[PDB]
Amino acid sequence: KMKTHKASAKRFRVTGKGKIVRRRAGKQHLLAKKNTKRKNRLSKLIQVDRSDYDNVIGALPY
Amino acid sequence: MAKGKDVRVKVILECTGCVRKSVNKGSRGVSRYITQKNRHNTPSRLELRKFCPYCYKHTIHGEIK
Amino acid sequence: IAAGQGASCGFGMRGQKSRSGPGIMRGFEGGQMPLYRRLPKLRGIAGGMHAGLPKYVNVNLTDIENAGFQDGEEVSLETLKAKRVINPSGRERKLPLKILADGELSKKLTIKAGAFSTSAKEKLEYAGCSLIVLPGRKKWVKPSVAKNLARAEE
Amino acid sequence: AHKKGAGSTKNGRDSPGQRLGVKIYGDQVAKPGAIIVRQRGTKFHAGKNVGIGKDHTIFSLIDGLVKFEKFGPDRKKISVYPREIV
RNA sequence: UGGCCCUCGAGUGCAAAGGCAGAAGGGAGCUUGACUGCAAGACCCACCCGUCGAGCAGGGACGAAAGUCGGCCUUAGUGAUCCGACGGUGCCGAGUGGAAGGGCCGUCGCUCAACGGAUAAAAGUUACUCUAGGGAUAACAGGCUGAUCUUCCCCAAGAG
RNA sequence: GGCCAGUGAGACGAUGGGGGAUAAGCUUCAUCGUCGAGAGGGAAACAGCCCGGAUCACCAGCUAAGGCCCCUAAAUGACC
RNA sequence: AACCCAGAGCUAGCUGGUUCUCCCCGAAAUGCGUUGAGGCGCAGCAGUUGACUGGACAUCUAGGGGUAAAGCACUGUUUCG
RNA sequence: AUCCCGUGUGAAUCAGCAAGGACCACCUUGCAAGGCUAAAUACUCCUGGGUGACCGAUAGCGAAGUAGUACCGUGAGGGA
RNA sequence: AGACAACCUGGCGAACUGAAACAUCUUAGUAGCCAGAGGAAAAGAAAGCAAAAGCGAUUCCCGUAGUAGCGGCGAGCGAA
Repeated sequence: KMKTHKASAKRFRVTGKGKIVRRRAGKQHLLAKKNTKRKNRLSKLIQVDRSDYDNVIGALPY
Repeated sequence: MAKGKDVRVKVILECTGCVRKSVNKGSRGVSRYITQKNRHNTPSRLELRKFCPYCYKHTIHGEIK
Repeated sequence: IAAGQGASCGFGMRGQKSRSGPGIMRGFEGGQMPLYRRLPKLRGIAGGMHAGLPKYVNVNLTDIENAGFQDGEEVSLETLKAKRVINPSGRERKLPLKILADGELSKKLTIKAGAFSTSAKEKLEYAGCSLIVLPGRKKWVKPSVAKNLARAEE
Repeated sequence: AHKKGAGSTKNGRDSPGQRLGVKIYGDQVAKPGAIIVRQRGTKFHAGKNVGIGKDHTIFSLIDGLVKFEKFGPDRKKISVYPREIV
């Protein structure tokens, strides 16, 4: 029963093992002109270290 | 346009395939998937290059006459 | 039991404030979590599926039809289930659907209310329905549904 | 905006420029050395563009990745102790 | 122009280091992978992020062929988030069937440089000053140090 | 890998280099050790130098550094 | 630009103080960013818990980067003849 | 969107109209422009009984003994 | 008229502070000022909601989600 961080929930999505699979960056419409075979290597990876504070935020939202 | 610190603009155009679509965008100020950049000032006009779009492979491409 | 709080007296004489000088008052989250950590958001922001989805998983894990009112001993799955039910009370979603899982299958069976997939067609064919993949050579038109399950109306 | 006036250069740098793995080792298909990026492909360690004498490794692992100018490019295949059973 | 000595001491788009004449040097014809979808195995960062990469799938160009090319010798030529324009995609679209909108694929707008960028948008004084702290941040001064300054001394052309 | 931290203006000596006159326990980096979060013995008195790095008692011995005329224990010991 | 009361026990990454006892181990004052550098976040360093012939000193074999030194054909300087 | 409005105007009116978080068609439901209506629900000066691992006159309400008096300020007010 | 203790309806209406800056926002439509009535007020049997299954006065309590949605979609607030 605590104010769950929304702007954070609309970003990350707890996979299953409690990992925070955060999509790549600079991918959203790119906005960085051409990237040549770069925008293709952009999918969804996992965060490390800092992830020990990004998951605690949305502890309730799971 | 005259180059310099005043009013510049990246001369970036597109190259849509003949009577086709995909691998290219069509709007007011948008660039294709390959994002081509012409010279404008330098003797150019009428660009085209056979590229491989979505539907089938290899076509014509090159919009803006 | 009591790590040593209750006050601050004892050994080493604690002084709180991390013994340096940050935020003596709790709540002062140094360095907001949003900025510097708010990477490009796209995967999350969506349109939100209309389906209420009161349960991440399907109706259950293949437990329909069982001695008792936990399934209505008629294989229907509506909202009168106890042992295994979509919700403690039931009736609050849309489409049922289910797959295989743990459990010694089911002696009696008469699957209904949609549902399909080999998961509940080849394993739950001992009674009620069975696995039937409508071929694509019979009709000249595109394949008719990926998997068609008999006895399940619509 | 862009600044101008009496002043010297600035800003430090770091490629970096080191060497991954070395002679006689299970050099996997990673990238040994690589003092400079854009290093072409090489199905072995290296051994060229330097004093007389070619280098060789005891074990290989399907292609690799070494510099284009120094150490390389690609020529003969080297792999002591044939990686085969029986 | 011709002959001889013709040896990174030339030429590489632009700074510089390294490298290069098996040439990316230079010229010409054909062309235009300045390819789509992926990609074992790794480098570089706290993280974000950045870089390289054989091979595979769907189609082409050059050469007889092997075979190369996923940009430009390499390293900079740049900048996320959010709000939005527009195309495609029957994904969704809260009575239904559509639609608006949203989602997804693709691209565009910000000397946002104080450029990991707090605003869409914001310059100064305060000898009227006030408050929270410290000499880890100055002024007088002690101390360390002390080129300069003061004093003395060495060799010594000369003035006398 | 997981739970709770603390700390980001440190100083000094030896050694290898930028700043200053290779002037400063001055300042800015790398490395080792100490202080800083460990006394004590010695340099008269000087935390950072040297030896050695303290569970405790003990009118118990032998040593390190540094010394051995007296003052605070210990050679005005031998030979040139 | 007040007096008194009330929200304001406001705010105060500022400063000061912070009250029993024993045992074991043991820090740092650095990097990357920050209108950020007497603030902190992540990482490095510390403690606890649960899995791993995982590591360290030394010898030998097996390479490269190339300081000191030296040299100084080349690049940038250099006196006598 | 809808509901309540300042201002300028202002249709239909029950084989008619509104609502269904743009709009439109269909379907369904409901039809306000005037008003009343117990109980469940809130709090307390004060009354009676009782309870409390609440405190005990530097405690607790400022006031458990004729103090929010005696005193301070013009006063509000502050306040043993 | 009680110069009315709280609760309740209505009119008007901040800042400090939070947003580690601050004019949006949030923080408070709280505090505070004023008017009226009851001991309950307010609201209340529904041009509702849902839906083509049906429920069906208002209010209150526990859930449904502190999800969805809204927002320099930042802080923060927060449905049905």
